[PDB]
Amino acid sequence: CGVPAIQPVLS
Amino acid sequence: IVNGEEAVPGSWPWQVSLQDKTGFHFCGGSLINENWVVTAAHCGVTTSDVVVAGEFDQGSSSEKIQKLKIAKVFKNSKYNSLTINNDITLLKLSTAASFSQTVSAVCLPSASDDFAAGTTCVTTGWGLTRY
Amino acid sequence: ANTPDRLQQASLPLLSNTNCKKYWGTKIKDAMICAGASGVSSCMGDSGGPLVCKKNGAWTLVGIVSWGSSTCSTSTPGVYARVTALVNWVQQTLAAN
Amino acid sequence: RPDFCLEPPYTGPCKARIIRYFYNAKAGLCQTFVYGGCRAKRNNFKSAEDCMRTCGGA
Repeated sequence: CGVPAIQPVLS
Repeated sequence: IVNGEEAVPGSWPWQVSLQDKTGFHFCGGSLINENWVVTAAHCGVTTSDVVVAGEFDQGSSSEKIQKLKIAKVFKNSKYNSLTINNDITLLKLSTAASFSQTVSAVCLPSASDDFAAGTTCVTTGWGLTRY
Repeated sequence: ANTPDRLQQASLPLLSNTNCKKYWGTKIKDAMICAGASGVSSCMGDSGGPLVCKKNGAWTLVGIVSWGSSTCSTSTPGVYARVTALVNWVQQTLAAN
Repeated sequence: RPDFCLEPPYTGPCKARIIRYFYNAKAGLCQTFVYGGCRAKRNNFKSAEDCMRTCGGA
C-alpha cells in the first residue's frame, strides 16, 4: 500500500 | 481545496468521491483495501450513496472509473455531533474495487506512530477552490 | 460556488496541537490533528478525504478532512480526524466484518 | 412560525457538501443550500416538505 503507479508531483 | 494545484491524473489512487444516486458529490474518501473505504463520520454516507474510484476529471465521461456500492456503513460510535470528535466512518464495499494503476490503496498508520509537526504532508480532493 | 472538475492537491505541514490550539483553543480534541495556515485550505466538498504523509517512502493516512474556518481561510489551521487515534477502532471493525 | 425559521442558512465549520433546505422568509418558500455536515441550526431540513410544514409561510 501507499505506493502509487503514476508518481504524484510537486508533493 | 483552496490554493492547491491540479493533480497528475491517477497519482493519488486511493482517493474516492462519494456521491448520491443523482451523481452529486458531497465528500471524499480514501481506499484502505479492495473492500473498505475510510471517510468522515459527518459525511453521513448511506448504503444508497455510491463510491466512485478511478476518476480525476469528474467532467470527462470517458474514464475507466469504477462505480461501487455500499454494503455497510459503520459510523464510529464515539463520534460527536457537537464537538466533532472521533469523526470517522468505515464503509464496507458491496463489491470490491479492482486495484488497477489508478485504483491503488493507502497505508494505515500504526496507533503507535508519531508524525512530527512540520512534516510536509499532502491533502487532496474535489472541494471548492474558493469560498 | 461550484466545485473543481479535476482533482486537486495541496501541500501543507502538520502543526503541534499546542500551536494549533493557539488558534482553536479548546475546540481541539484528542482524536483531532491540525495542518495548514500555510496558504492552502481544505474546503467544502473535501471532507472525509485524506491528509497523507510519506512514511518509509509509503504514503500513510494521518488524518481525515474534518473541519475548520467557515470560509476556508488559508491562514488558520484545518482540523482533521487523527487516524493514529482511531486506527485501533478501524482494525476492530475490519477484523470483525 | 418559530423564530428559527427566520434565521439565514448555516453552513457550519465542517467541510462536506450536503444539500439541505432552509426557509426563506423573503420569498415565502423553502430553498436549498449546502450544509457543511455538522453543527446544524434548526432552519435546515432534509426535505423541502418538512421545511414547508415546519416554517411554512413564517
